[PDB]
Amino acid sequence: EVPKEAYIIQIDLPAVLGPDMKEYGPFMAGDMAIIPTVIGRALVEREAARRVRIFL
Amino acid sequence: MDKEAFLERVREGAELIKMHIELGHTIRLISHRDADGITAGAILAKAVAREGGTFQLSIVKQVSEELIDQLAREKREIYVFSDLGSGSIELIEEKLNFATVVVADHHPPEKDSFSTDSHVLVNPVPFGANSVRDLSGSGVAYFVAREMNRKNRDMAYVAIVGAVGDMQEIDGTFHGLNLEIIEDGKELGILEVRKELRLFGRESRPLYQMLAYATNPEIPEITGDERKAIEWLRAKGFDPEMKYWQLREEEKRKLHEALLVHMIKHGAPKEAIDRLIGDVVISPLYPEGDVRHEAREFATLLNATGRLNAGTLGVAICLGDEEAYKVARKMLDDYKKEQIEARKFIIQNWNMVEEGEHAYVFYAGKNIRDTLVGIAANMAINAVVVLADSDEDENLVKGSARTTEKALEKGYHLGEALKEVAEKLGGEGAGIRFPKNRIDEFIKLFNEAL
Repeated sequence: EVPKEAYIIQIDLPAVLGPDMKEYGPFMAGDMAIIPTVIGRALVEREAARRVRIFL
Repeated sequence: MDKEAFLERVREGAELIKMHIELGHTIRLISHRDADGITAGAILAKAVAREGGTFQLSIVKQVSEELIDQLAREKREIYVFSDLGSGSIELIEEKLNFATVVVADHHPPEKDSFSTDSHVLVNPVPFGANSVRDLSGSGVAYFVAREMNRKNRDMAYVAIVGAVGDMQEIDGTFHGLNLEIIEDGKELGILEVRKELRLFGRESRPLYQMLAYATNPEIPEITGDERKAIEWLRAKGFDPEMKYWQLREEEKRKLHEALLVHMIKHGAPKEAIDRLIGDVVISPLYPEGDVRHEAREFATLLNATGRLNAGTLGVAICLGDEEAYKVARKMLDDYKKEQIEARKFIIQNWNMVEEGEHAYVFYAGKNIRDTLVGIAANMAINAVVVLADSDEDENLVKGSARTTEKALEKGYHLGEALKEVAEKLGGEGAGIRFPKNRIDEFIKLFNEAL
């Protein structure tokens, strides 16, 4: 399975294919979403996303 | 109230969501902006995440035709509306007919149900429930999540926060399906119900401010004036700088007795007096003295994050994210600072206002932000139309007008005429957005408007 986390998206973002062949997005700014970590982390370093921890 | 018939719908919607999760589909969540909607969204997001599913949640002001168009163009397999949708059953059924939709809401619905299959309306109202006291949006979200998985009962407190935000306990106690939720919380030890001063500010406010802006109920000859609150508290032997939670139980009791005596002596209505002491929901999951420790204070925090276009941050706070709480504290503090600086700026620069026959117009330029306009006008009153350059647009000016009953003495309806002027200038019309290069033309058109 593909590792994924929850994020808050800071800006508008077009849809994007993931390593699991599923489409993530498109995102309105301020959306919270579970997305594959490879994409999410890159979005965070780009400052287009923030990690959020959902304790289960 | 026919609870079984409601639970049928609940189980249906829940089953739909679980089906789409197991199919690996993205559960598209949409919820309202206030505490009820934010807590609802949190509950559903956790419900999805707990099944190892994927969601995408948006916190919106309201369901609009444009929003439904956007969601439609998204082309999802499943849309779940939380604390929204009941007034837009046809719309949703029209533009989202291609997909599974679930509406978990408690507002009086446009219809009894959706006409097509795979579209389920989870709403207690068509079963006899009272919209404003039997269950809130977060409450029905909670029912759905609980049907999805009993573990979601750990969101009970969150639900109740929403419930308090929606003022479901306006009469001092909870009713209907809310009660059920409360019991769940009690069974888990994640919430407790105290018989206490129902006012806002038991966790984060000085006693004098807790008494000062007390509404539901209001305290006669204390509500509004902080000075009289201080004097009254010092008179009865209380530390007015102390916070309510810091009081012992006996001290709280004495406060209740004193306040009740005061309200009886000053001719308060019986209803208000009966609403002074009652149910207050507390959670051991958070430290006492924390805003999240009490339902009303938590709801206040959430609403605050909602108004600042950060409803999702509030959602994260409900989900247990301490970092998000930190960021939210910083944000609210910065906002407060902006408000103070706005007051200082407008008072210091009241020499720039335009003298009108019917209104005052103060153009701040870029010095006061859009959102701070209204509260600036009020702060110019308690010491009127304020205008400011829009941060979003560039050629646009956003303005707000504030007034009192003394003006209503001779019509002077602001929102009435503001609509007219906005119509004449080519803008939306209360608050008004209009071309920055027509400000003069606005002023002349506003004095004549009244």
